[PDB]
Amino acid sequence: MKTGIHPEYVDTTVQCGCGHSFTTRSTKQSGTIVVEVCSQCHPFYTGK
Amino acid sequence: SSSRNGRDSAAQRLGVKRFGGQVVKAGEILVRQRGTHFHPGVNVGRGGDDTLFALAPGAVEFGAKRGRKTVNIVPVARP
Amino acid sequence: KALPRLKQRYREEIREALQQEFNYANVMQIPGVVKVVVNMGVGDAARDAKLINGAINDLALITGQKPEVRRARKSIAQFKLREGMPIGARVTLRGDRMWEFLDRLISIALPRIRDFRGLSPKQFDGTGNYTFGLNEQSMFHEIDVDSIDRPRGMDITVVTTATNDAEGRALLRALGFPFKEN
Amino acid sequence: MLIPRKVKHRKQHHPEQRGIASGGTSVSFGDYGIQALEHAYITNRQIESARIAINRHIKRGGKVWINIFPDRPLTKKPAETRMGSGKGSPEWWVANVKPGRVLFELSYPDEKTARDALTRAIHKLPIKARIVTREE
Amino acid sequence: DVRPKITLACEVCKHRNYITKKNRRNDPDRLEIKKFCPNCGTHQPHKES
RNA sequence: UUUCUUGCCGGAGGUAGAGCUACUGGAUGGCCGAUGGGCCCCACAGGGUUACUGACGUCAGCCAAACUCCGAAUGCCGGU
RNA sequence: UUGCCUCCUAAAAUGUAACGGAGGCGCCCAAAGGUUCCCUCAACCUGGACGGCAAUCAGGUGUUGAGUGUAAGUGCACAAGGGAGCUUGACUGCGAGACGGACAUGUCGAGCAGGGACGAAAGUCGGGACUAGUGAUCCGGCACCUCUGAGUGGAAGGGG
Ligand SMILES: [Mg+2]
Ligand SMILES: [Mg+2]
Ligand SMILES: [Mg+2]
Ligand SMILES: [Mg+2]
Ligand SMILES: [Mg+2]
Ligand SMILES: [Mg+2]
Ligand SMILES: [Mg+2]
Ligand SMILES: [Mg+2]
Ligand SMILES: [Mg+2]
Ligand SMILES: [Mg+2]
Ligand SMILES: [Mg+2]
Ligand SMILES: [Mg+2]
Ligand SMILES: [Mg+2]
Ligand SMILES: [Mg+2]
Ligand SMILES: [Mg+2]
Ligand SMILES: [Mg+2]
Ligand SMILES: [Mg+2]
Ligand SMILES: [Mg+2]
Ligand SMILES: [Mg+2]
Ligand SMILES: [Mg+2]
Ligand SMILES: [Mg+2]
Ligand SMILES: [Mg+2]
Ligand SMILES: [Mg+2]
Ligand SMILES: [Mg+2]
Ligand SMILES: [Mg+2]
Ligand SMILES: [Mg+2]
Ligand SMILES: [Mg+2]
Ligand SMILES: [Mg+2]
Ligand SMILES: [Mg+2]
Ligand SMILES: [Mg+2]
Ligand SMILES: [Mg+2]
Ligand SMILES: [Zn+2]
Ligand SMILES: [Zn+2]
Repeated sequence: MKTGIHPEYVDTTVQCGCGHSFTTRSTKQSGTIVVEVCSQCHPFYTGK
Repeated sequence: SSSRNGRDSAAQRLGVKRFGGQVVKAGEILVRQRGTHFHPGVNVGRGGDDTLFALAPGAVEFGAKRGRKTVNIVPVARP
Repeated sequence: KALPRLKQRYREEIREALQQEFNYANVMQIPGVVKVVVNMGVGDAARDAKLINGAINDLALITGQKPEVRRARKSIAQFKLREGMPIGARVTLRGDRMWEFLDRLISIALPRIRDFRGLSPKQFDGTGNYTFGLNEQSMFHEIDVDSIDRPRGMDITVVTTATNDAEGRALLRALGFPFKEN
Repeated sequence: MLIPRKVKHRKQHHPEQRGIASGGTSVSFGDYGIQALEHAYITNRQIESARIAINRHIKRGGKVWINIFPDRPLTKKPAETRMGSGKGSPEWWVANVKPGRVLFELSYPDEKTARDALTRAIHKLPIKARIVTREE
Repeated sequence: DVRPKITLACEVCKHRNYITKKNRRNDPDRLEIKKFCPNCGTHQPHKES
């Protein structure tokens, strides 16, 4: 874990379009994402 | 009608200079060589051109130490 | 006081799953995932040395760590490639950055595939070290679309303690990896 | 002609031509063979002539094994020239033969024709040889 | 020459103590290194003449 | 007597010989069989058939002043 | 062709000739020098978008077949091979004892002191894995020195 050379990394809140809530961490300076196709949206993931 | 070769260099007189059981002074050089064909042993040092010399007075004796031919100087007893 | 969630679910249910359906004498023989390696093998940078910059930037934003620049340790006449030329960039992820990156990929980025049809189950190197590629860096939402300059594929490797593809595949499925069903 | 594709050194010393053949003294490929009795330099000219002789005599079906190879070059300095000015250019090829070495080996159904083809070959060689059978 | 002979002189006494070689194509500027000065008695910088 | 000879003891070698599946090269005949060759159904997918050429490998017999996994006799250095 | 270096001839110490058989040299590197620490290649199989045996990634097999500035030989995996940090010992005063030797050349060297570099310390360091990359004396140039200075003081000139 170096001093400051790595890109900024903070906890982030990810909300799905179909209503799933992901509690994660990313390099997003905002820390907030909403996604319309997720693990419960794709026809291949949930068979729909 | 001419040979494109015919050159050679001087012989460097390499080889073992003191053999086993031979009493030497401290500092005598004992074997002249190119690589490390004989590795420095106990109380024997190695020179810049890989020349083995004696770091103490005694008798020369060769050995093998983990698959390496080595040269050692053995302290003869003082009369 | 805080842990990644997917590692939590792993320990909670996948460990018992792997134990009870693979039946190890030692509870420590229950396998698991060890590391992931993302490699952008750029290679064509033998002329454009400036493309590796976008390579390392986008890979850093997705992975959260700054790649080591991988040079070329051979001299070859064809590709205009000399020794010591930056050719690729790699990051290894272990631990919390490990699990969080796996989240960002499989729950987010891997859904973002256009024309997705799964990932082949025969993609193991004999012992369960699963390695797959792709050809577009625009399935990662960490990067905006127009902000890209060239279409680039990553190189995603998951290295696990499988003894063979059975442990590797059982693990990857148990972790929630949408394979191709052959 | 039997010529090596390349030799590491193209001007060697004359092969030492003393002793008894230690390696290669048994008949192993075919059933009859020609087995040497004198030291010599069997050039590829001799080998080719002998092989063609065997093939002409048997002429039907049977295997001829030339288990010696001419791969040692003898040089010769150009004519009318004095001594000196270095070694010549290699211009013939040789197998070094000791007394004991099976030179040619033959596999063929009958006996007398095989023996006659082998002696037809022997007549083309610069040495004394003898026909040796697959058994002690 | 591309690897000419050069001399090194102590700054604090201006005595030329060492002569060496260096590549002018690779070291265009004067070479300076901390060498030993026999009359200054200690290690001093030495600069190309 | 330091010289020399003979016996014994302590040494370092890479020659003769030999060996090579121990290296570098040469090199004989088999064996399986590729990749790359041709064809069928017919696609340049895929599959098999065929003097295919036949990588690699492997069986057996060999070769070398500038080869060596090995390896003397003599000579040489020292001691006694 | 003529000096130097490496190998074979060269007959297991050293040395050994020919218009005998093969090649190199007349450099290069302020790091490719010093020290401290860390690492192990080449090739092969398997899995991967460009990417094809081949480029970078991952797993395995892999004790030396890779590499060592540069010919060849002897070496080196304990690494002398790959990587990073600091740094100038690519030192000054010397040198017991030796190898080689017609002579003149040449070559190795522990150890002492000064002043340093690296290292916690032990210690190592008087260029480079080693053996080529060089030219005697005369004569002259230059910088420094506490020497000399043709009656004396300087100077010129000589000397180290
Ligand atoms: Mg020589
Ligand atoms: Mg040295
Ligand atoms: Mg002989
Ligand atoms: Mg025999
Ligand atoms: Mg033999
Ligand atoms: Mg006859
Ligand atoms: Mg520089
Ligand atoms: Mg005696
Ligand atoms: Mg004896
Ligand atoms: Mg012996
Ligand atoms: Mg030899
Ligand atoms: Mg022999
Ligand atoms: Mg050869
Ligand atoms: Mg020999
Ligand atoms: Mg000799
Ligand atoms: Mg001899
Ligand atoms: Mg002579
Ligand atoms: Mg020349
Ligand atoms: Mg070095
Ligand atoms: Mg250094
Ligand atoms: Mg590997
Ligand atoms: Mg090193
Ligand atoms: Mg110097
Ligand atoms: Mg002296
Ligand atoms: Mg000191
Ligand atoms: Mg010293
Ligand atoms: Mg030196
Ligand atoms: Mg004169
Ligand atoms: Mg006067
Ligand atoms: Mg006066
Ligand atoms: Mg004056
Ligand atoms: Zn969704
Ligand atoms: Zn000074």
